[PDB]
Amino acid sequence: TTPDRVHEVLGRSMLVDGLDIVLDLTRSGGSYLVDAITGRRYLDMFTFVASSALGMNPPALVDDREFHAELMQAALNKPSNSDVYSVAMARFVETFARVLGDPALPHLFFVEGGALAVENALKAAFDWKSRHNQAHGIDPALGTQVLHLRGAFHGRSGYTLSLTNTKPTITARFPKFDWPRIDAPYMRPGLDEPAMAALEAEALRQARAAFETRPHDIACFVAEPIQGEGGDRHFRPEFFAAMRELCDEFDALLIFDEVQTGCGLTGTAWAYQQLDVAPDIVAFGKKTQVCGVMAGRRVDEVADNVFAVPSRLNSTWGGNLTDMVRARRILEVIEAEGLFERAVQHGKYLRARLDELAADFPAVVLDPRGRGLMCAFSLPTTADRDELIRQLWQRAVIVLPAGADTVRFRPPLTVSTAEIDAAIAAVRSALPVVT
Amino acid sequence: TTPDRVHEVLGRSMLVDGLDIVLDLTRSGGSYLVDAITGRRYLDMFTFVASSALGMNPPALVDDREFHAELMQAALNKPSNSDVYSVAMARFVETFARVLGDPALPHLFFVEGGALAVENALKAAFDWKSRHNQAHGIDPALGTQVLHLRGAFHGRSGYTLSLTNTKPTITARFPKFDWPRIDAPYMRPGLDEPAMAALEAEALRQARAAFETRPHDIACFVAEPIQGEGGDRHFRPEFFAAMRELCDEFDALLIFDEVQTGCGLTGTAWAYQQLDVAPDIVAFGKKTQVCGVMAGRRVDEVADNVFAVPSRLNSTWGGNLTDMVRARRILEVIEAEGLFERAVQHGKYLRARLDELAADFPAVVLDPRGRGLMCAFSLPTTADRDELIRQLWQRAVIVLPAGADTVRFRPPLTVSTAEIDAAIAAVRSALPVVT
Ligand SMILES: *Cc1c(COP(=O)(O)O)cnc(C)c1O
Ligand SMILES: *Cc1c(COP(=O)(O)O)cnc(C)c1O
Repeated sequence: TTPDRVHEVLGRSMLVDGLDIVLDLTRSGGSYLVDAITGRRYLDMFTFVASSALGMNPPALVDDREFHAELMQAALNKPSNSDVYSVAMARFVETFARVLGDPALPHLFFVEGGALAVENALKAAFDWKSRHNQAHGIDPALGTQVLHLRGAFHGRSGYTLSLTNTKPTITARFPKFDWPRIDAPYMRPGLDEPAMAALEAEALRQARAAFETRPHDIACFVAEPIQGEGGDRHFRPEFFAAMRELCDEFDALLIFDEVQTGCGLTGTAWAYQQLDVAPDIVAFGKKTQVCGVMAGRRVDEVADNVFAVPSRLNSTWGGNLTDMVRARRILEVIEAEGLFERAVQHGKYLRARLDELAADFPAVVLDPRGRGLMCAFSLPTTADRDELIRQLWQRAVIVLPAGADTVRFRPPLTVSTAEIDAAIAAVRSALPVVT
Repeated sequence: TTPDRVHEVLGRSMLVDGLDIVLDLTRSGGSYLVDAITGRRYLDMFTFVASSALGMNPPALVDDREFHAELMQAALNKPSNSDVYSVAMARFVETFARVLGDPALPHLFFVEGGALAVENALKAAFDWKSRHNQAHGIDPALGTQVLHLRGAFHGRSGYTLSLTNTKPTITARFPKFDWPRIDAPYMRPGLDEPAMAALEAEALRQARAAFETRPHDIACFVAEPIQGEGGDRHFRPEFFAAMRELCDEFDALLIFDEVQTGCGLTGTAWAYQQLDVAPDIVAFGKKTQVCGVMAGRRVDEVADNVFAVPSRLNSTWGGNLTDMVRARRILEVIEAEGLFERAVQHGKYLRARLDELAADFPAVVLDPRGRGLMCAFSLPTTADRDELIRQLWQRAVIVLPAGADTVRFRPPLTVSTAEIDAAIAAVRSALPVVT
């Protein structure tokens, strides 16, 4: 079948609501997607929903003939890594630990899919709480609830549907656990230190109330360090530091969902490293290709936890071996080329341009914000936001919406300042048209 | 790192409870795994937990230089197939529909992981029931329960943990929905037609009672056509035909979990094709590499079902593109070489040898059984079963346990009769030692 027949062929079997283009797998590269139908190049600030660290066909991978052989060996088959170990697997695991590891979180577990990474973090917590309860004369049937935020997105699986609360479309008509949900005290424009502190105190009150009215039954608090799908909502470190203390007071684990923030986007391996809060468990995915959890801190206080006892966590494959081999090469590039530091510097650049945009269009470009390359701004109404996205598409720039009124930038870690300038130039061209 | 250091490297980060070997990715082939440490060849009746249709490094894939180029193009990157379409993707989808498709089940949806394939089938059903309820003046809050079997294994995710009930280790201390569970009327040795009919009638009574006491609230019945992890338990077609009628009487969907039975193992594309029962939805995975659902029949009666309305089902990647390209080549081999028919004929061979074994060891080899290459027998006690597996391992034959006392065979579709003879020869050698 031919590029111009792709949408037709797929439309016989599936709902085809994606992009108008057909991806050219060979000619795409770096910060550009190529439409196989026209040959038009599209500037990529979307990166497969932030799941591509280096963009398409990175030179370091494409030109590495030794790596080609290793990738081909992995790609021909699909072993169950749960049961059957390989050198390819071990090299990925040791490089993951070296580049992204945290000495407090030594337990690694891999799985296909970001929602399942979050679920395995939850399962670790439910088990830990029940066993901790038991060891202290509390009923082991207690420890089954998850404290979480309004505006959270943690995935579309059985447990994470009880947590995710962004668009009603995602969760409607699906059975859910009644788990406690608190307000998200995110930073907003024109709130001073004491105004922020008061917003945080209210969420903290709600959190405490949940712990006190469901005694011994809350296993964990889970959060995104920056809420992505909910609208690039950033939180002060003070808020998470307070939650860290409150979790310890009630013997509950703190879990960060770094599926979107992780692997260098904010300028450090993990966003939590910049907030100075130590989680007990971190769920990761997207840019890591293989998904999973890192666990430690208080997890180790329960000797028969899910990382110590066989068959408590599992899947058939234990992650995709091809993804492991690709991720390990990507991690080596990140380490070798200092890409976390590049994210810091280019992230400062992108943010400075967004501040400039806000200065030039004060009633239109609202709340420019970001940490590293994870940047966004908002529009007055959702109609303006939707129109801006259409205008950018017409100009061959791909960006994603978030929430009711946000436009988010998700460039690759390898983005150049000229590429950022081109994205900003397109936004400047489009804005007078939307107003 | 070196083959002899693999277990050491992994043991720093993970629980290492898998096989003693290190898989040689290059030298393994067909029905043999090669240990990279010793060079010892292992006869493979395990196939990555039945997830390998052709075994390792099939010649048709390894020798196909055009396919190498296509696989490499897919393997270098990992697009979000949910949003971004490719020729590689469309070719997989059209070949999937051609080789495994059912004209009554035209809606296809793909995802990474077998538990999530089952979950998306459940989500389709919950949505369908709620919308069907609504369209008939019933409260749309109703339609949230799943009728299922004792001994079922449907995965380890948030919804499937409420269904799976084999070993307590899998489900203990994890929150669950209270969903109705009925006895499984599987075939057992020394039960005649009327004895079987009476067992089935009792499960059918329990099913009816569930529908009557939870009115409008059961969205679906889900079953494995042959229960795998629970012990290779086979059901008469009569039982599923009765369940099909009862589902229609109470406006509930029938879903088969073919993750283990599917893609030719029983001798047809799907096990349900041999039971003459039409499901509304089928979940697939393992051998298909990419997982997902096929849906149709009554699903289409609700016009705004989950396959017709954007954003009701989703994941970031929409399945792994590398898996799609590999699966499409595997499907082409199956079709070209008549592998379903080969499974029928070699399955008859394997079963005949197991009958012979039962004749020679009547108090030890119990209940030889199978459909196609999906075959098993049981031992008197779990200690005998565990010992037989150890004895086979010592003889370089890999098989899997199931349930309390079952040994299961999961050979590749390409297994030869000489390879089956070698497996049977090892069982014959080991048996006197276990007795
Ligand atoms: C991407 C996303 C997930 C879900 O990951 P999938 O691979 O789509 O299931 C979970 N949490 C966050 C914060 C996400 O961005
Ligand atoms: C393999 C299995 C699953 C779970 O699939 P995973 O990929 O391990 O999540 C679901 N149902 C059945 C019948 C299975 O055999």
